[PDB]
Amino acid sequence: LTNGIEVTAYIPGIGHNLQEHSVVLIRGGRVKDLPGVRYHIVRGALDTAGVENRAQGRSKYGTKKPKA
Amino acid sequence: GPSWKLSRRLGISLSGTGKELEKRPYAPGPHGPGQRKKLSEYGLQLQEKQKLRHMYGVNERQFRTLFDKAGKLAGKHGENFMILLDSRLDNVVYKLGLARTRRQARQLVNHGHILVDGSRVDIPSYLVKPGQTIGVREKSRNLSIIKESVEVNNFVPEYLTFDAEKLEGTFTRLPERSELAPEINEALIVEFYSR
Amino acid sequence: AVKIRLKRMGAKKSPFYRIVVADSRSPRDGRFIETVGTYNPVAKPAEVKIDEELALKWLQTGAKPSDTVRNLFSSQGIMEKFHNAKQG
Amino acid sequence: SERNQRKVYQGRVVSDKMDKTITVVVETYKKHTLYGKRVKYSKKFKAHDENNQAKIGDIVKIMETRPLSATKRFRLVEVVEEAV
RNA sequence: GGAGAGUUUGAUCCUGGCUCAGGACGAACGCUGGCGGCGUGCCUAAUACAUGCAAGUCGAGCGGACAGAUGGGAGCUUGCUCCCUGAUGUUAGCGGCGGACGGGUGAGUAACACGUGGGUAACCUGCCUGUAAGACUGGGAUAACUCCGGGAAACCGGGGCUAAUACCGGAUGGUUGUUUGAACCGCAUGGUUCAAACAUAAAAGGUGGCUUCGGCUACCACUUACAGAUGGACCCGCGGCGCAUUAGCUAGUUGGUGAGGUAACGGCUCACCAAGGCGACGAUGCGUAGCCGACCUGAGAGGGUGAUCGGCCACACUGGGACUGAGACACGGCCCAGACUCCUACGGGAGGCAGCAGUAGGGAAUCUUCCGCAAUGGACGAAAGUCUGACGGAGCAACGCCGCGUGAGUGAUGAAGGUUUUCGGAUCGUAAAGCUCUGUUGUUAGGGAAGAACAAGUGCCGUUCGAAUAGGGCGGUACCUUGACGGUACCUAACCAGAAAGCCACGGCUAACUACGUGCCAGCAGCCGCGGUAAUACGUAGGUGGCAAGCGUUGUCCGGAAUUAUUGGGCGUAAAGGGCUCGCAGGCGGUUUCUUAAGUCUGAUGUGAAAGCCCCCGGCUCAACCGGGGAGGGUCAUUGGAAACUGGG
RNA sequence: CCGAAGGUGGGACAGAUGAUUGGGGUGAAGUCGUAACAAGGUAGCCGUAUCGGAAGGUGCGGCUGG
Repeated sequence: LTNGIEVTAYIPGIGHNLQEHSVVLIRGGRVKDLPGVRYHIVRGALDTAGVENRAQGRSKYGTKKPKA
Repeated sequence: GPSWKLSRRLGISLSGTGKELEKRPYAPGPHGPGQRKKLSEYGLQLQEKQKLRHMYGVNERQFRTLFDKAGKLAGKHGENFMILLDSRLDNVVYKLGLARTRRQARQLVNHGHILVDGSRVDIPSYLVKPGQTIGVREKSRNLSIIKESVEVNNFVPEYLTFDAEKLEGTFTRLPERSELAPEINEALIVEFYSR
Repeated sequence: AVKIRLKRMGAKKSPFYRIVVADSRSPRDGRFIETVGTYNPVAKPAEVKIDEELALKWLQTGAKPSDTVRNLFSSQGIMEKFHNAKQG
Repeated sequence: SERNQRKVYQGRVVSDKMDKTITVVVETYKKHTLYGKRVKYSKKFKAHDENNQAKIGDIVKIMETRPLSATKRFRLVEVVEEAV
């Protein structure tokens, strides 16, 4: 992070953009299933693209209102 | 706004008429004509709260602030909140008999202008104090919608007095909640906002 | 030094002025010594309210009003009472 | 027009050893903000003895005054009860 | 004014934590986005700043200037060019006043910094009032201006000249000091008033008008004293923090005498002595922090916060210093040292956005290099005026709150189409279309406020000055003026449902369900926990529900949580009785009575500013908001009653 | 004389980092035993000493929570 701390975050939605050395915005969200992981990567952030093929739960996972 | 749908879901005639529940008394939808289950305490309080707020068409910001201001008055709490939503000016237009719904009475206060004690009111949420002679200006003096609702004769409630031609609506002392609504259960809504 | 001066109160587009005994040093809306009543400009008529005796009390210890506060004193008529006191 | 009255205490002498002065324990005692029960606190003041007519264990009145030195703001009034 | 629910088990009751349902943000993020009002908008780097402004003003203090031409003449080409001192305007410099206010920031600061209450016989206070005495008589310089000389500049030095309301002598003075008498009064030092003498301590003129030219007067200014007012100082009671895995800390520290110093008391500073001072009621040390009115939550007690607004504080690139001035040890002043940026002719110079805009950086993250001094303040001026990034406004951002919207009445062919179906239909559902109709908003086009009162200039009238109807002050009228916002809010007419809805959830808590795909994969999740081919929990569609130009997630507060229990919990076995004693400090105290009045209760007085919460009315089209009026809040100070209880004798 | 900064010096506190190390937690059906729960096949536990790959054993005293 920008304070200097390495934490394991989580990438919630289905199929993610990220590589190594990717800019990531992190919110606080506990992932109970995987131990040691207590943040979420905000989807729709600086470089973490909005997820693919999603229409329900639009604002979470980042995707724009597609078209109709 | 469908507004038949609101009535058949809430299970109450929100106009108060033989319409909108005859031929289809179940709630809406694909899960409606089957035997629905009874609601919990939460569901009953929501039903009664939304019976009242879908009678008057209020958003919960105004509905909560009138709940609070009614708490700042004296007496019984849920009676005073009924009284404040029966001082609301769309309700005044539809209970003087100048519209067939409260949406038509909303459009009368919003643009098809109507007047209190003089100049004008463009605002449905105007709380109407007593003693206030409510009429229309000489521009919209008698036009087709107010003309129809004058031709149709409803009862004037005893907390109102209404004229046909001069069309001034004047008031009395206070609307007692015996007069206001038989179907809406108050003090389940006080309990709904008690939590 | 000590000056009876208007003090801004009210909303943005609708001003209001409390006629307020303050110092020239102190800020306009800030600290002040005592107040006399009010001044509504934005009424389409008149409506000034001056205490008219405690204002008179501050005038005599030495507190010279601003121009608009002075002519409000003249409108209620305290500068004539002050001139009658100096002619006394 | 009698002028304004200065603060006055009564107390108890801790020490005599400073030159022409004493210190005095005022035992006024007061209650809490929260639990309400009334607890005690001892406040020792520096007070001037211009005659040095004091002893340890002496009930004495003190007057407040202008600051007589560092930490001194008090003087004697009436030496009430002497130590035994 | 007080709601609970899931989860330890095969089942249960307790204990017990965890998790959820709420309200809030100076919030950010994601999806989405219509307006109007009012508020708010670098929380992070007290990081660094390009540029533009943010403090000047007075020609009624002064000298010199620049123009200018009322008349006066000048030389000729009809194109022009001066020289006398009219008004008239312009202001480098002296000088006075201001720059110490206003605006920013919260780094420091854990103690008089602040809040509250006092005390000053221990104090200062320009400008402002009000009253009383005055304002005499001279002197010598200097800026400007020139003439040199030195400097890259910054600028500096030398000789000349000149004025003041500049500065300095001098007279007269009820100050101040000394000395001697009194008189009365306290709270220890002491206080107030009277008299005398000695020693000094003032001051300035400018404008207008009257005129016998000596002067006389008003206004402003000057000096001294005494009050008021205002601002400032210092001192004390109480109060608001975490750690004891910080227990010992001080030596100008703790007192004295004397001196200096200060506006003043004081180890504030110094000499000389004494061995003191603070301390488990938490000294010292470390960490954190501007404090408060208030703000959020809560039934309240409390807990958290210290944005905006308002008071006090501290700071001004870092540390130190003084100067001047009434007041600074001075944000846009100075001198020095350090770092940084810049210029240099290498000798030396300049700078300080934590003023309003803006830039770069840090960051999840917060705005315009705008218009105006019209209004309210300020500074100066006799005033007109000038200055004013305070302030009025304007712009950007749904950042918040509030209000109006995206239609309305009628409508069964329950149209098409979606989804589902035991294929009878059910549903999206009167919701579309049909008919009728409004125009808030959208747009076009006209009309157009309050915010303005004034100042100043005239004319009156009363009045004080005056040698006087001059002339000026003071008061009342009676006119003529003044808008950045802005042809903005606002009103009126025309037109079309036309431009205007999304977000989240649907197992339970928790309102809201089906279908298709997946197959312990993809994934969801706050918890219980879903999903391994019949998934109401995953993804999609339909539907429903919640709200609504918002919605959801996050981060922190508070509640829920009686889960720090004072209100309001516990310790046989669930966590918890010291292994037990002797005891210091502390806490608690059987009975009768007298007395006291610290606690307690009660009264009066002051005060706890304004805004805020609350009550009551009023104005904005309602609302938010504004405004008026009141209430509330102290273990607060002084003062007066009670004596049951606690305490004292 | 005072005096900011700077200089020298010896200590005090605090954060990193350090070959190596010691205990701790969590993890794919790993290895060795089976110490405890029943009289858990030697009743268990508490304190203490000692020994032992390891749970543990043994002594002494105490406890029933036999």
